Amino acid sequence: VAQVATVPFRLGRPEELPGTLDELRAAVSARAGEAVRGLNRPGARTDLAALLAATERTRAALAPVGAGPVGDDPSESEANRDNDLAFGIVRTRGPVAELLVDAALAALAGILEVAVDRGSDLEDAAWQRFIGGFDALLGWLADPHSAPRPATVPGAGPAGPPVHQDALRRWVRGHHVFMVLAQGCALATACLRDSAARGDLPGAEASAAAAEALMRGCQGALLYAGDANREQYNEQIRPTLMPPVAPPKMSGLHWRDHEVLIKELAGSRDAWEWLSAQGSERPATFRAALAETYDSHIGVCGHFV
Ligand code: HEC
Repeated sequence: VAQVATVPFRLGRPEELPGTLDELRAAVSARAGEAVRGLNRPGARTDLAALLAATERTRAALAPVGAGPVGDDPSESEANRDNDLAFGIVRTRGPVAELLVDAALAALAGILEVAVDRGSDLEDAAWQRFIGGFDALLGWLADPHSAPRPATVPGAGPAGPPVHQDALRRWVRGHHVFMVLAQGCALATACLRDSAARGDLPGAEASAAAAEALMRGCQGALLYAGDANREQYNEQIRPTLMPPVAPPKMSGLHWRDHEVLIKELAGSRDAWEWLSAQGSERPATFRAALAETYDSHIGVCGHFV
């Protein structure tokens, strides 16, 4: 795993994520705002290489917040740990939402490193959706009471000649993006539920806008991982004399960030209907995004056809 992605990939415990807009703003908006400003600095968006350099410069300029590994976590099953280990994930002590900002910037850099060198085979609209998911996450975290504004995403060159195990690199780095987006969407959905419960219609609307933008980013990430997985299957046609090692795979049951996201989404049904009744257009477009993300599990998740 260390030969295919920068690890440890440090992430907080998703069970600790804030659950209200005011709590989220207090926890992360300062640091997210710094991240957004770094990624939108003069020259950062001229081309993909500039965005990569801006991402690494932004990461370096941020105050470190981690306090080392969580270590012994009574809430973490062995199967949770195995799921994390398979992708080089280390659950890290510290402010969970600030660690999410760090993880988002690191996952972005991981994606851009490969794309700057080897291009991408993704359709330009999928590339825009995928990378745009980072702008949605960080822009929303910078000001959770407002919908986030989309930004320019430089295009990726056409895919170059295959290098050994590049598909595995994209597979693993893509899953690092999954974990960031799952936490982000869990945050947005929790804030939607809380705002609706408290009758905060503007807060529900902003949270729903974030949830949909993050859901579209997740769909783009699933397309990116599906492209990597298909290439992986082709590299697997060769029989090997050494024991054949399967690519790492997420469990579903034992992937904590996804479990937290799904539980939030389940409890949000009434908030989505209430937004509809209050004149929002977000429920209908979120429903479309949700359907597309679900269908795009096919060819990525081992528990789908
Ligand atoms: C395989 C492990 C994956 C990975 C790589 C992703 N998810 Fe997804 N997901 C998975 C399963 C087994 C299910 C269905 C569980 C069941 O059958 O009961 C889902 C479903 C979802 C849904 C729908 C939830 C709902 O309808 O309430 C969503 C929204 C979802 N998953 C999100 C999601 C995202 C955003 C992912 C990448 C960032 C992602 N999943 C990956 C299993 C898997």
